[PDB]
Amino acid sequence: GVALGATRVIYPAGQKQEQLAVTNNDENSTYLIQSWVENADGVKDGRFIVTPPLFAMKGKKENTLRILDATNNQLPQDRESLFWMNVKAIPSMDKSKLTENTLQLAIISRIKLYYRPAKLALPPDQAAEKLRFRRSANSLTLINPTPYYLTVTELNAGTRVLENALVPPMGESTVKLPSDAGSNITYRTINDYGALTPKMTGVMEH
Amino acid sequence: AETCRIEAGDKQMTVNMGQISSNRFHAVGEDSAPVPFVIHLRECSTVVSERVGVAFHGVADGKNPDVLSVGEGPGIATNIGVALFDDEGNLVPINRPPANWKSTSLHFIAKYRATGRRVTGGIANAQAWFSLTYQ
Repeated sequence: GVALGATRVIYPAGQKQEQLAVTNNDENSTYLIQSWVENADGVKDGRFIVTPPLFAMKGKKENTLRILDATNNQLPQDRESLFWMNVKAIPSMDKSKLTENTLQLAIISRIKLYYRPAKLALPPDQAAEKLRFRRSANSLTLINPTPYYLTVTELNAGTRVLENALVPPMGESTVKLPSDAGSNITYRTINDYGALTPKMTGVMEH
Repeated sequence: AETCRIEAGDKQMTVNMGQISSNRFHAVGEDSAPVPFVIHLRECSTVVSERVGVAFHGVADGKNPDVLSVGEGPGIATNIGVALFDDEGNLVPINRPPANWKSTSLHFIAKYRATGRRVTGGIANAQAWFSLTYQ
């Protein structure tokens, strides 16, 4: 079966292209691999080009997808922009047509593509600690004052686990607070390398 | 971290749906026998597999946007689609935003669902894309 080498792509502004590994570990399988980029709404977006857009992987091998910036430098320079990298694996093996009806599947893996401006002052590995919280009776708002998207997870209020949240740069995201939510907030994030960051204590706004 | 290596039932990722007996459907919404299938998420950290949303995409039946179309044409069955369910009997409508559950094996059920009053027999194939959206 097919896997990708990363669960997100950080695209550094100014690079002509960014690489993403795609692998098949099965000698006895052949796949067609089709790749494209979508905007945050999931709409195919030509502002990034993927090469090769369509190719065959026969058996056990690794290949490299190249994601090319075609934004003409029009994206914001003070914060990340969110796109989605899509990699479809089409099983391309010589099956035999049965008398049976079939439901035929193909697989698409979708990972975040963060376009990251150059020369941001705050380091990425200091962004998670800057998250702040605003609390009402029935909701919790997450406040991200950094230029980076924060993927907030294992968000706890007391013993009550809350929904995960993607908090946009210099923006906010709100989740529901169940009745039994406690006052001590903790959270983690998923970092540039797909790893969970240390448990942090939530700090209230102002 | 790597994404999950996705594998289905057979290497061709084909789910055998059986044969249509058109006279067994008597009302819109009636379902045929359950066809279980499993999608495995292999060789990835639980950090990753616990944080993936899934969706099924395809051409919807013209009368029921929640189920897959079996197409149209000579010798093609009419007034049924392919409905998808999670392992708790809940319908998974196609073409919806990624959905989460709470393991590295996702168990689903496919059934033929009557979308029209008078079902006719014939070939009843469907196609879908299973999308995994990683946090």
